[PDB]
Amino acid sequence: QVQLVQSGVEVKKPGASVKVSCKASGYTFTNYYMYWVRQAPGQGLEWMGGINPSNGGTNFNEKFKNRVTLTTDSSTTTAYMELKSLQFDDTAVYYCARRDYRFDMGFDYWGQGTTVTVSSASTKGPSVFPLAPCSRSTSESTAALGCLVKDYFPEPVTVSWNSGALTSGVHTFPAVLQSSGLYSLSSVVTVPSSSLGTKTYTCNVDHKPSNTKVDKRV
Amino acid sequence: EIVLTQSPATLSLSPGERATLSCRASKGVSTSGYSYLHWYQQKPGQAPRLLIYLASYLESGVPARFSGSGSGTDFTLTISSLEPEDFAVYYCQHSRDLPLTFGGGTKVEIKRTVAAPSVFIFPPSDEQLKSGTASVVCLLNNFYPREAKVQWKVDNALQSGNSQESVTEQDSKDSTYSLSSTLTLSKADYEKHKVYACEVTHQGLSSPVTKSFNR
Amino acid sequence: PPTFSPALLVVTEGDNATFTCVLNWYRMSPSNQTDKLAAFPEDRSQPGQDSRFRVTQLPNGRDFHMSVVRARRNDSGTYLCGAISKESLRAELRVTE
Repeated sequence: QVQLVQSGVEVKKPGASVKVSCKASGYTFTNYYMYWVRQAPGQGLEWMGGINPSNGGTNFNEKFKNRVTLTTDSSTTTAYMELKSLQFDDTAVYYCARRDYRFDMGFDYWGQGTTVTVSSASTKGPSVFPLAPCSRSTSESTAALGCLVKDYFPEPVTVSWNSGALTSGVHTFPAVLQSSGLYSLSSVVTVPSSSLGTKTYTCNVDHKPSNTKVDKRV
Repeated sequence: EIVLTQSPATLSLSPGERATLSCRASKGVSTSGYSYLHWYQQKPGQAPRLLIYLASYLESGVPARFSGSGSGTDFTLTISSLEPEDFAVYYCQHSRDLPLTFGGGTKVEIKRTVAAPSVFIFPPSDEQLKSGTASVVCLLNNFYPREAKVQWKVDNALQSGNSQESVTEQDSKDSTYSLSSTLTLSKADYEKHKVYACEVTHQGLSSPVTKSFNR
Repeated sequence: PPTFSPALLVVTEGDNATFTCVLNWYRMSPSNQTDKLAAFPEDRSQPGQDSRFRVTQLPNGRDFHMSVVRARRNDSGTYLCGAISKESLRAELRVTE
């Protein structure tokens, strides 16, 4: 059924090691070579190594030599990727891709991806602050309000507005990583200025890793 | 070692016009009548998807709308009639030698008539300042092209390196961006000034817009 | 289909061995287990490829040379070549000490 499935998300400290798995199913396992590709957040792709499951031979990008171990298991049709002495720039999405062993006809099939995050930060719930204009109302019909979700680790957060009833014209921005190692993002909404004192507007912020849920209103 | 440089970084057309991408290798990736050059399509948040392999050959299941060509060391991915799904990133990769490398990708976007952003400024919230930090948010909503010079500006001296931008992925119905710049100060350094202005420069504006507040 | 000759080849250890068959060169293991050793053209991205297995091309005649250098005793076994763009019949090699 020609589809690879990778292991769960990983959050490691610098100097630690991570072992990602890639389970193949429904093709002749030893009839395809396995390659590992990674991609740092919002960047291009970087090849790490390749493995031949029939005998265990390996290819290596030299940037990871003696830092990466690629292993295979014919019994469970599962390839592994172990990245040791993790660095901060190793934060990326790690893929496994298969390639025909008869000849290279491209990486036809890829796994869903495993996100690995290397940081010295500890899990922390976000602080939420209102985004409201300094002085409400000129006669311009549409005003903008929102919430600032700041100082949390790690990703991700889910922001909804007014218990999810209001979604028209909502922009929750991609989280950015601050100097402290904590992510921060904003949730924006444009509404009628006429229906500002009339209606009530709340963002509800959920960060399940920290188990923190906070309702804030503007 | 071989590097591939896709030219150029970004294109943008309406769901119909011909799309032509380029992949431009440092050295020769063609040998014995075979070019170790493949093309993948990646939409945000998902694994890449191979379309053309070995320069010319098309991967099964992929529409004939895509076509690969070129040889020796010059290659071109050609898309003729686009659909809404087709707008994404496209990478080329070589297998001529080790290590395997990828192009930086080419992002194809939806070109619209230039739209001007609605600018909004946000002061820090009483809740946040007594925690000891002041965060000022400037919001740009619905604007094309993406290039926007967002300058933070505090009491007629220019702020440098204390802000962060964040650009949405193109929204679906409008395919225009939205941006949010956040400036961070210590609350102490924050209350030693008065006017906090966000100067937005954009093509779809005859002149820059300034949104400000007084503390 | 190509010929892949000789139908069986016997050589001494350390002595080269060559057959005459994209073009792939497999050795056959059990239960339909097959592993490619070399290929024309050379496969660069093949993990752990054994350099002693070469597949030079002759001038012409669609002639090819499947050469295994400095043979080992365990190199003896079951070899065939195929063309991809159909197997060719099974030609053998035994290694003597």
